[PDB]
Order: sequence, then C-alpha cells, then structure tokens
Amino acid sequence: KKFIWNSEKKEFLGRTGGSWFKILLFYVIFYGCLAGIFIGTIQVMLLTISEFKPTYQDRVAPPGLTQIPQSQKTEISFRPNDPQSYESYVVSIVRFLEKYKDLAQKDDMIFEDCGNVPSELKERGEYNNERGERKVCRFRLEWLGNCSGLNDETYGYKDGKPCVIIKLNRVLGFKPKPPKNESLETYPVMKYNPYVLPVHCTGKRDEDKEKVGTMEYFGLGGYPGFPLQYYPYYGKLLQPKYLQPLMAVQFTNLTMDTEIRIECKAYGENIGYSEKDRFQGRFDVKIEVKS
Amino acid sequence: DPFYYDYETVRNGGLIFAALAFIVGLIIILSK
Amino acid sequence: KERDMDELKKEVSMDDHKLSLDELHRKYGTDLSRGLTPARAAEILARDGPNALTPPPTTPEWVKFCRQLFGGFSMLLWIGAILCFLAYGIQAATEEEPQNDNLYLGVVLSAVVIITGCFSYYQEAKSSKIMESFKNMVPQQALVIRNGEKMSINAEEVVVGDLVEVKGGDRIPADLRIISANGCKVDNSSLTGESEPQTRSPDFTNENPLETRNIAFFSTNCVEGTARGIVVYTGDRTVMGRIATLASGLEGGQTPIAAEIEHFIHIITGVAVFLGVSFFILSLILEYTWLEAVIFLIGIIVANVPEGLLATVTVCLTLTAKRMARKNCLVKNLEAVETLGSTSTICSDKTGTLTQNRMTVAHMWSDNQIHEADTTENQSGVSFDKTSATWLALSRIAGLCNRAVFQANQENLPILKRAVAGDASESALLKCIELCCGSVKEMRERYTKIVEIPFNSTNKYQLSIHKNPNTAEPRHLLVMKGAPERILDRCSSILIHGKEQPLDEELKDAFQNAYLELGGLGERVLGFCHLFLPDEQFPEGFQFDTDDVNFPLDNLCFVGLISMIDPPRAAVPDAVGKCRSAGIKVIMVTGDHPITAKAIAKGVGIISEGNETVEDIAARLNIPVSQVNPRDAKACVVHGSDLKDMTSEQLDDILKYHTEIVFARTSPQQKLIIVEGCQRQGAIVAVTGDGVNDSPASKKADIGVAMGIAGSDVSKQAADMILLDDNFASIVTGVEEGRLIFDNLKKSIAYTLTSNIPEITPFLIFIIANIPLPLGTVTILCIDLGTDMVPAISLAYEQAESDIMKRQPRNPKTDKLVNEQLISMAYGQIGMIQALGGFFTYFVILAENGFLPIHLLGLRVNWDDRWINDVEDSYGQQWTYEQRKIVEFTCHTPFFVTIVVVQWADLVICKTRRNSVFQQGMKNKILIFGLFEETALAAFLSYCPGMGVALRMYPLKPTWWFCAFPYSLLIFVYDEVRKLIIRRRPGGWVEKETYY
Ligand SMILES: *[C@@H]1O[C@H](CO)[C@@H](O[C@@H]2O[C@H](CO)[C@@H](O)[C@H](O)[C@H]2NC(C)=O)[C@H](O)[C@H]1NC(C)=O
Ligand SMILES: *[C@@H]1O[C@H](CO)[C@@H](O[C@@H]2O[C@H](CO)[C@@H](O)[C@H](O)[C@H]2NC(C)=O)[C@H](O)[C@H]1NC(C)=O
Ligand SMILES: CC(C)CCC[C@@H](C)[C@H]1CC[C@H]2[C@@H]3CC=C4C[C@@H](O)CC[C@]4(C)[C@H]3CC[C@]12C
Ligand SMILES: CC(C)CCC[C@@H](C)[C@H]1CC[C@H]2[C@@H]3CC=C4C[C@@H](O)CC[C@]4(C)[C@H]3CC[C@]12C
Ligand SMILES: CC(C)CCC[C@@H](C)[C@H]1CC[C@H]2[C@@H]3CC=C4C[C@@H](O)CC[C@]4(C)[C@H]3CC[C@]12C
Ligand SMILES: C[C@]12CC[C@H](O)C[C@H]1CC[C@@H]1[C@@H]2CC[C@]2(C)[C@@H](c3ccc(=O)oc3)CC[C@]12O
Ligand SMILES: *[C@@H]1O[C@H](CO)[C@@H](O)[C@H](O)[C@H]1NC(C)=O
Ligand SMILES: [Mg+2]
Ligand SMILES: [Mg+2]
Ligand code: NA
Repeated sequence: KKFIWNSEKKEFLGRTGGSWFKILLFYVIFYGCLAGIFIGTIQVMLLTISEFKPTYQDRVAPPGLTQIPQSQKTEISFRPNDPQSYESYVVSIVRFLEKYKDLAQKDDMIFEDCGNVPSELKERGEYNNERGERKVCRFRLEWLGNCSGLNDETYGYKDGKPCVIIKLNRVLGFKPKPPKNESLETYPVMKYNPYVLPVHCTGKRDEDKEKVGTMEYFGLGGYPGFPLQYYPYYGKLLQPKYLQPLMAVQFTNLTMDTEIRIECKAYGENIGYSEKDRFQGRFDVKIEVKS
Repeated sequence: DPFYYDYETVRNGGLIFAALAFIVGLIIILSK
Repeated sequence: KERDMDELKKEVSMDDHKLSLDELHRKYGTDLSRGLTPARAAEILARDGPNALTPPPTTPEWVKFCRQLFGGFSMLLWIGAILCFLAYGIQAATEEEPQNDNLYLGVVLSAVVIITGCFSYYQEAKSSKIMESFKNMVPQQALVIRNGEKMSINAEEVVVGDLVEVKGGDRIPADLRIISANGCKVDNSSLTGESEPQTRSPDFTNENPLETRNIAFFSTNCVEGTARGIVVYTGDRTVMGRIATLASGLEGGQTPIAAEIEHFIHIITGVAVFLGVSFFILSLILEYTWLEAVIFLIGIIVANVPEGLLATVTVCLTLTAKRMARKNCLVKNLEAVETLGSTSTICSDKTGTLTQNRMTVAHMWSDNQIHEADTTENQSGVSFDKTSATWLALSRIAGLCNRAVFQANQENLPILKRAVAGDASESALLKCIELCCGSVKEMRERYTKIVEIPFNSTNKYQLSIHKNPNTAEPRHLLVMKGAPERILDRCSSILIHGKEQPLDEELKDAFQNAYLELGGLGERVLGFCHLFLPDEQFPEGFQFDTDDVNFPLDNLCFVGLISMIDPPRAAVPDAVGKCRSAGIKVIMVTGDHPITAKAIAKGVGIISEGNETVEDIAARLNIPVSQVNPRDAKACVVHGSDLKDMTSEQLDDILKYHTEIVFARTSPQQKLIIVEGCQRQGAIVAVTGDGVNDSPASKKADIGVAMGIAGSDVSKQAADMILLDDNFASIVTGVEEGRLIFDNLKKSIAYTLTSNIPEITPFLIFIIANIPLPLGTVTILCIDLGTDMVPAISLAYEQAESDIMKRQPRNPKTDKLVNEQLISMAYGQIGMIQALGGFFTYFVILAENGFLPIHLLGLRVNWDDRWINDVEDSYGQQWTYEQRKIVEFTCHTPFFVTIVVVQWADLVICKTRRNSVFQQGMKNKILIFGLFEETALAAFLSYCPGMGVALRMYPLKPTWWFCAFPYSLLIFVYDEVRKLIIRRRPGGWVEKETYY
C-alpha cells in the first residue's frame, strides 16, 4: 500500500501533476502573503522605536562590572614562566586596548581632551539629532600605570603579580552617582569622593582576604574609579568610537600555587547589586599564579 | 530616572485580571 | 495446539440421540426407572468434573493496569520519554554544566502516560465493577432419581448417565436425552433462539440435535409439563458449554477508533522524523557536530509529539461514554463508545433483541372485523374498541376457559412484566384480559366452574361449563377454545353485535380468509366459542359429570379468533428505520423458524414493504422458484439448512446482490460465520443480541451489544457494550454519538496539532538564524499541558453542524480521523500564522529593550555564553549574562501569551468545520470557560510572585498582550472565509484541500 508513487493514471508521491501544481501555487501565494504581512507589521514595529534611545531601559538598571581577561570561568590560572600559558590572556588585553592607543585617538573632530583630573559630568545637549556627531573624551593608556607600558605590538604585561583592569557597563544616558561623603564603611579610599565612581576589590572570606596580600589600583590621575567627565553615553549612532573609562587593579602580594577569590565591588548610589547576577555592580575573579 | 519600572502595579493588575476572568468563567459554567 | 481445539468448536455439534431406549441404557449403563447407585454417581463426579462451566478466565488487576500504561498513543509518549533521557544522557557526559530541560521533559512525559493510565484504568474498572453487580447467580438444585429414589441435589453434583426429572418451572440442569414426557414444553430461546416453547417428546424427530424433541438442553427452562431423561452431556462438554468456551476463546480485533489513532500516529511520527532527519543533515551542513546534531534530531522529533493530546482524547472518549452510561447504555471498553458511529452493517438477533421474547395477544376477530390489540412492552399504543357485546362475550370466554393464574408476589408488578403460572398462550390471554378488560380474579370467580375438559392430545380442545350470574338469565354458560379447524367443525351459530346468525358461507369464508391473514402474518391463532345451555334440559341441579355427551359439541356460537406472537419491543421499529436512514444495513440473524423471522423482519423494517424475496416472485407468478432471476429479488431469506452447504464466494454474493437479508435457523457457529462474511467486505459490524447463541457473534463482531436484563451472562460478557435498560433505541443513540465524538475528535486533534508549529519554529530558526531562543521549554509545557487543556476538552462538547444521522456511514478506507487535510490546515496554515505572531512578539520585546531584530542574527553564539557579561546591543549598551537572560525569559513569557492569544481564534475556528461561527454560535459554555480560564491562567503564570524564580516566567509589560491580537484576528477571518467558500462552493477546491 506504500507504492502509490505512480500509476498509469498520473500520480506522484501521492497526487497528480496538476494537483501538485495547484497546491504548490496556492502555498506560494499564501506564504508570500504571510511574509508580506509579517514584514509590514515588523516595519510598523521599527517605526515605533527611535534611533537615539531604546524605549525600555529598566532591564539594565544596575550596570555590570566586567574585566579584560574574559576567562572561561572568571579564573586566571597560568604559569609565570611559560609564555604560552598566559597567551590567551595577553591576546585579549592587547585586542581590548588596541582602540586606546595614541594613534587611534588622533582626529580632533571626534575626540576631546577631557583633562588630567576627574571633573564633573559632561552633558552634550539632548539626545536628539539636532546637534551634530558628539565628541568623545580621550582616554590614553598612560592613565593605567604599571599596566600599560610603552611596549611594542605585544604588551609585555605582568607575569608575577598580574594586572586585571575593570570596566563599567556602557549604558545610554546613565549618570553615575558616587556615594555621599557620608560613606558607610567603604574600605580605605582617597578623598576624591565627588568626581569619580569608586571601585574597591577585596577577598570573599577570611581565607581569600588573607591570601591576597597587597593590591594596587590605577586610574585617571591615580584614583581607583571611573571619572564622571566621561558620562553619560549618547548611543553608538551619535557617539561612535566612544572610549568608556578604565581602571586597572594589580595584585602584588599573592600566594603562588593557590586559587584565591577576589570580589571587586563598585560603590555608588546609582550602582545596584544582585544575589543572582554576581556581575551587577560587583565582579568576581579566581586568580591562581601556579609556578 | 528612566531605569525604573513600576512592575508592582502591572503585576497587581495582572493578578486582579486573572482573578476576575476566572471567577467570571466560573459564573459562565454555572448557568443556574 | 489450541488451533485444532478452536476449530473443533467452530463446527456444529454431533450426537447419538437417535438410539433405542435399550441401546441408550446399554451404552451408558443406567436403569431407566432407578438411575444409578450413588457410588457410581460420585465416581463419575470425581472422574470428569462437576456439572458447571469452568469459570471465566480471571483478569488480575495489575494486568489491565499495565495494559492502560501501554497502547499506541501512550507508547509514542513512552518513546518520547526514552528519547528525552537519551538526549539528556548525551548532554550530561559530553558538555559542561548540562541543562536539566530534557530530563524535566522526560519525567513529564512519563508522568503524563502514568496519569492517563490511572484515569483510564479507573474508568474501565468502574464499568466492570458496576457489571459485577448484575451477576445474580442463585444456585439451582436439580431433581435426580438415583438408586430408585428421588433426591434434590445441587446442579454441580449431577453427572453423566443418570435419571433426571424436570417439572414445569424447573430449569434443565444438563443436556438430557428425554425418555418419557407428559405434555412437556421446554424453552429453547436463550440457546437456539426458538421463540415459542418447543415441546420435548421421547421419540427422535430430527437429525439435528437442536431441532429434535428427544433432547433437553443446558440453561433451558421447562415451561409446562413434566419429563424424564438421561444426562448425555455434562459441564463444559454441553451445548451451551461449547458455545461459551468458543466465545471466551475468540479474537476481539482492532476497533476502528484504535486503527484511526494508529494511522494518526503514523502521520505524526512520519513528519516528525522527516523534519528531525532533514534538520539533522542541515545542522551538520552548517557547523554543528554530531554531538550537537543528535540533540537537534531528538529535540525536533520529541517536540512534534502531542504530549497533551493523549489526555484530551481520553477525556473526550470518557465524556461521551459518560453520556452513554447516563442513558443506561454502559460501555465496557472506553474506545467502544465510538464504534457504533462507524458501523455500517448491523446484525441483529430476533428473539430477545428485536422482539420481547414473550407470547402476547396480537390480533382479535369480532364482527368479521380484525382488531389489533396493543402489543407494546410498556403499553403506549392504540387501544381497540371495547364497548361491543362481541368483545364482552369473547373476553369472558378467554378469561374463564383458561388454565392461567397469577402467582403470590404478582401484586405490585405491572400487568405485563408479572409472572403467570401455566402455558405461554394462556399467559398472553390472561394478561390481555387483565389489561383491556378490567380484572380476571373477580371475573373468573363470578362464573363458578362446574366441569372442565383440558387440552386433548388429538383434536386439541379446551372446554368448561360455568354458572351464570346475570340478573336476567339462569342458563348455564358453556365455553370452549381450540384450533380454528377443530372449532369450525363444531359450530353452527355465529355471534354478531350481540345476536346470532347461521353458518352462512358468505361470512364463514370471510372467517377463513381472516384466519389465513393472521396465520400468514407469522402469528398463532386460536378460536373461541360459547353457548347458553338450556336450563330446561339441564337444570341448575343436574351435574354434567365428564363422562358422556352432556354438552352439545356442535351448534355452538363462535365469537372470534385470537392470535398471538412475541411482539417487537416498543422503539425497535423506529430504531431500525433510523439505522437504515443513516445508511446502515440491517441484517437479521436468528435461529428461529423462517415463517416467523420473515414476518418480524417485515414488521420491524429489515424487509421493506413491497420488496419481494426470490420465493415471493415465484409465488406471485405461479412459476417454479428456480426460474426467477435472483437479481429481480432485493430481499432474501436464507435458511440455516442451506447455509451449512455454502462457500465463501456464495455468501459474498448473498451479501453483495441482496440489500435486505434475513438468516433464519442459523446455529451460533453459523452466526459467527455470517459476522465473518460481513467483515470480509470490509465494513464495520455490530451484533445485537441476548441469548448464548449471540456470544460467538458478539465477540467476533467489531462491536457487540447485549441486552442488560433479557440477555444471557455469556453473551453479555463476550459483548463490548451492555444495554442496562434493554431500550433498543439506544443503538440509534450510539450510532449518533459515535459519529458526533468522531467529528469532535477531529476538531480537538486539529487544535492540539495547530499549536505544534509555533512550539517548534523558535528552535528551528534558533538553529538556522543563530538568534536567542524565542520560546522556552517550561513555557511550552504551560501551553500543551496548561492552558490548551481546557479549550481542547471543551471542543468535545460541540454539537452537530448538520444532521449526522442523515449522512452515510464513514468509509474506513477514505474518511480517516486525521486525513492529509488536517495536516495542511494545522501544520500548514493556522500553526504557521501562530508561529509568525510569536516571532513578532519576540522581535517587539527585543527591539524595544535595545536589540534590534536585524542585530539578533548570529547573536546566540555569545548570548548564551555565561561569562561574556558585555554583549553589545544595537545602541552600544553592554548587557551582563543574567540581564539578557532575564530578557530572554521575559521574552519566552509573552511568546506563551501570544500562543494563548492565537489559540483563542484557533479554538473558535476549529469549533466549526463547515458552518460559520455566526451560524453555529458560541453556545458552548465549556468553551467560553475554556477561553476565560486559559487567559486567566496565562496571566497568572506571568504575574504571580515568584514565577521568574520557579518557572523563569517574568511579568509582561501590558503592550505585549496586544502584539498578538492582529494575528488572531487574521486566523479567524482566514478560516471564516475558508468555511464560507466551502459553504457557497461545495465542489472541490476549498473542500477537498482544507476541509478535514
Ligand atoms: C611600577 O613598577 C615599577 C618597577 O618597574 C615600580 O618602581 C619601583 O618603585 C619602588 C617604590 O615603590 C622603588 O623602591 C623601586 O626602586 C622602583 N623600581 C624601579 C625599577 O623603578 C613602581 O613603584 C610601580 N608603580 C606603582 C604605582 O606601583
Ligand atoms: C608579602 O607577603 C609575604 C608572605 O608571602 C610577607 O612576608 C612573610 O611574613 C611572615 C611574617 O608575617 C614571615 O613568616 C614569612 O616568612 C614572610 N615571607 C616572605 C617571603 O618574606 C610580606 O611581609 C608581604 N609584604 C608586603 C609588602 O605585603
Ligand atoms: C478579542 C477580545 C474580545 C478578548 C478580550 C480579552 C482582552 C481584551 C484582554 C485579555 C487579557 C488582557 C490583558 C490581561 C493582562 C494585562 C496586564 C494588566 O496589569 C493590564 C491589562 C492587560 C494589558 C490586559 C489588556 C486586555 C486583554 C488583552
Ligand atoms: C526552516 C525552513 C527553511 C523550512 C521551510 C519549510 C517549508 C518550505 C515547508 C514546511 C511544511 C511544508 C508544507 C507541508 C504541507 C503541505 C501539503 C502537502 O499535501 C503538499 C506539501 C505542502 C504544500 C508543504 C509545502 C512546503 C512547506 C510549507
Ligand atoms: C488590514 C488591517 C486590519 C491591518 C491593521 C494592522 C494592525 C491591526 C496591526 C499593524 C501593526 C500592529 C502594531 C505594531 C506596533 C505596535 C507596538 C508594540 O510595542 C505593541 C503592538 C502594536 C501596538 C501593534 C498592534 C496591532 C497593529 C496596529
Ligand atoms: C536543552 C536545549 C538544547 C539545545 C539548546 O541548547 C537549547 C536548550 C533549551 C531548550 C530545549 C533544548 C533541547 C530540546 C528542547 C527540549 C526541544 C523541545 C521543546 C518542547 C517539546 O515538547 O519537546 C522538545 C526544543 C528546545 C528545547 O526545549
Ligand atoms: C568630605 O569630608 C572630609 C572631612 O571629613 C573633607 O575633607 C572633604 O572635603 C569632604 N568632601 C566633600 C565633597 O564634602
Ligand atoms: Mg506540544
Ligand atoms: Mg435471543
Ligand atoms: Na470485541
């Protein structure tokens, strides 16, 4: 009963030729109309959103805190001797900082020298297109001391005592608000509380806090945070080639051949946290310099 | 700030709607 | 080697009844007047087994529970669960932090099968439980003569070859060989279907042991008289024992609904594996490894398995079976509720099924006029004229001259269903007089009987003389009844409207034609006459001792004939008409005499009035029957004697060229042969019976119907449906519901099958376009086993769109439950629109939160990564892992809501297959509640506190609820114009391509 393939009375795969053509033509017209309808409605949907601002921004309320070595499990395990053991790290650090070189920020029509000292926020009018393409404040690699260097094509980084820079999640129109001068026990930090978003790293328990001996932070002018002169963001369309602030963190006194956990928590009023997302506001890393 | 959404009001309205729709359906199947 | 055992049981029985009394006593070794010694009786009792059939094969409860856990649909869900655990096993050992989805789905599918098994098992067990409450087996002790003494022992203690005596009322214990009878009449209705009580004489009469009178049978009841006999057969070796053993050892077959579900699964898995394999090859062609492609194949195949359609179909069948049990039409098998609708040839039994199996006064004769009495089982018919003097005289002749009286408890029972002691004919007369002529108690004692004369062996006449209580004449009233040929010879006067007239042939010949009219009608007629004895020649003191001629045999006054026959049940003729109207062939299959079978066939509708048999044409033309062409005869009567000498081709021709067929004098084995002959044509068969002879026919038929009270236990167990109220019209209700639920099942299946396209398309394009997952697994479960359950169940409550009892029975090779048109509608057109609506809501949610749809291409690579917490959207923003995952889950929730929104329109359009939603109407309250509960449940799953934590379903911004509205309206309007073109244009495009 499964050899209905053909017959002398015209049937193919179950039906005739003229029936195959009728059904195929119907399905082509039907699916064509469906495609045109879906495209028209998706076009109306495109007309309901603007080009300079996302309609809903509540799902990114607490900005994240990422790092340069995008490790497979936020773990930095390598050998201080073997150059190939830490190649995956250095490669990502060089590729990340490839857009921060002095040659990359050379056009004066799209770059603006903010300053050597963190200042107040820089609001460049409204988010509409009435104004031209906004300017992006420059950020030279020299600000991250001891983790930038004047190396060649390959940034000879730190083998012993590694470097891990942190970055604040770029959010459109987000204005960072550092904590008030009434700091509720925020782990010794400089007195530059008004024009920089503080970020302090620490261990996770009584063991990690003891294994991690000394940490050295590097930022704009020597402050462990992000300067407010680089915010807010005006979208990729209005501010292409934008360079968000960076801040490096070096762990000098580490216990070699021991995996220790570090939590770099960014503080501020507009910086939230989450017990489900260990990256919202805070940031975790598992460093282990095994020799 | 635009980074805030009154999810409690929408959630409350959704729960009230579900309650009203279910009790109305129960009245529908109880024709008396 | 059971094949030979069953073959030796499909053959009609043999015997040695044709033996002289000396040869019988020599073969069995038994005294003809003393039986045998009790020691010999105990030696045989402990040699071959007690006189009782071996109990039925006990069916343990764990066996049928495992049965409910298996099947065809539950097996597909089982293979789905197995495939889920196989995929999860591959994902566990092969990749890092494996996902629990597949395991969750496998245990859910297993739970679905187990729960469906528990429910269906509880239903079938409930049916069998209420069935056990009908076995009222009262032990019946037999009267056995052993060692020269009479003793009453249990029926099981009876052995082979021993004297047994039976009295009018007692039941024939085993199969007896009559040796001496005294006006003994037995009842062969439950065994051979012979309606009128067949008498039993010691002399051998027919070569067939069933037709001869020297044999009493197992389970038969001696109506009147007393007789003796030697037990020839005992236990299972008996006639009804071999019939019951044959019934138990027969095949049930495959119900039509089961074959339809199997074909449905064939198409489901066909397209499922086609898509899975083609996408397995496509995934390998793109970039994915065998490890990943295997998981894709399993996911696509398992995804195309309706997880909830099992429970919905089961509840559909259960609901219709509930309505069946409400009308006292219980079904033992659940799916058997549908077989009646697919039936196209009904083989019915005459005695006890088509008829009432009870002698009843059919017609009366008075004033040379035929008067038909009401013969309904509940007395709901036309009442004859009961105000003439001829009736007032005939009623007294019958109520007085009759050896029939009611028993002790016959008080609260109705006039018909009550028990009467005596002859069946006298019982019918007593009931007719007690019903249409007041009461016979005070009417019988009013005329004190002086001298009587019972029925004679030759010239059968029954007469009696009574005193006259009239206040105008003291003459003695003599009455007599008998065969019309015996009364015509002893009559000279004729009563008319109160006065007398001579025996003029002008009205005597009219009496002869009336006699042949009621006789040719298959009825048994009797004549009643009376006369006023002159008180001058026979005073009030004279005693007419029954010795000589004290009464004038001739010169009597004939009042009128009184016929009688077993009448059909009340709604039987109308039911036969309804069955024929629906295109169901009605074929009578009974072992009764042909002269009565043809009359009952014409009276109920099996033989349409006007149609002639092969013999009727030869009788109308006065030519030999061998001359008329059988093609000129639509109806035909087939005698059992001739049926024994038939081949397969001959029976095929009998059924192919004759539209109204009646099989008479057919043995139970021949009944089975007839059912098989009907099944050879390829049509669904339903056998409706009551006696043990209906057991092998009800078992082999596609569906058996047994009478709940007037039926035997063997055929009632071997059947698939029981009529607890014996209302034969329930057959019509059954054939209606069987078609109703069939169409509703089509609608329900198209509903569950429409939701598969939007359930699989997100994963399909997830593999192709490399976009984030649009629809989640738990959300899919909330659709298939959550919301959609109530709408799909409500789809069973839909009513008929046109008259279903008007269309012809569905062709099994053409009208399948799930044809290629339902796939073109659900999978092809409606489900496609639902998938597009889901993708629209998806792109709306992502584009509004910063991820433009064009930007979503190739994004899943880094999207699903658990450590890339800086994923650029279309606005340059950096999204963490949990943030964008929260968006994906709060993106799965509206996809599920979109499914419910499009299911609103899909349910409204599936509710009607041809009619318009405005024509039919939203009168289905269960469907309204289905939409209300569906929407309220979908809203609750999204807005309940703690859902984004447990089920990962996050709340929806109100505008999301409207992203799916245009697609639902589109679906509704499209299907509406579809059904409109089907209505206006019933020819072929919209009908043969989309109408399923
Ligand atoms: C950056 O690294 C240099 C080493 O290359 C550090 O220079 C040393 O600083 C200490 C004081 O902390 C002096 O005692 C050493 O003599 C210096 N050595 C050299 C070679 O210059 C420098 O301190 C580091 N910078 C920071 C901010 O930690
Ligand atoms: C850097 O860490 C080392 C430990 O690795 C510190 O030196 C140790 O001090 C303890 C006493 O507290 C001694 O028992 C160990 O023998 C020392 N080890 C070494 C290698 O010197 C050291 O003080 C830390 N230095 C700074 C600047 O934090
Ligand atoms: C086609 C028509 C007749 C169906 C009638 C039901 C429609 C109008 C109902 C069904 C579900 C409803 C939604 C239920 C849930 C939400 C969230 C709540 O916090 C605001 C209302 C809102 C956004 C409702 C809008 C109206 C809505 C879409
Ligand atoms: C992921 C993408 C590329 C898969 C595209 C699949 C499309 C092209 C397939 C899926 C289901 C298919 C249809 C399935 C049902 C019908 C009815 C049948 O009697 C003829 C084929 C016809 C008319 C098919 C036409 C092509 C079709 C719409
Ligand atoms: C021929 C006619 C009836 C078709 C008209 C199409 C209508 C019904 C369709 C076209 C585009 C659709 C809209 C597209 C854009 C938006 C914004 C979104 O955030 C919610 C859905 C919503 C609000 C849709 C509602 C229904 C809509 C207006
Ligand atoms: C676990 C899963 C693996 C592939 C990819 O990593 C995405 C993962 C999450 C979703 C999960 C798939 C697996 C198949 C599904 C259960 C399969 C499915 C869904 C519903 C259903 O009834 O049967 C199968 C399609 C997608 C699926 O739900
Ligand atoms: C915060 O307080 C300290 C002294 O407690 C003071 O030196 C510093 O200037 C204050 N900063 C601001 C911004 O008020
Ligand atoms: Mg499904
Ligand atoms: Mg019967
Ligand atoms: Na059966």
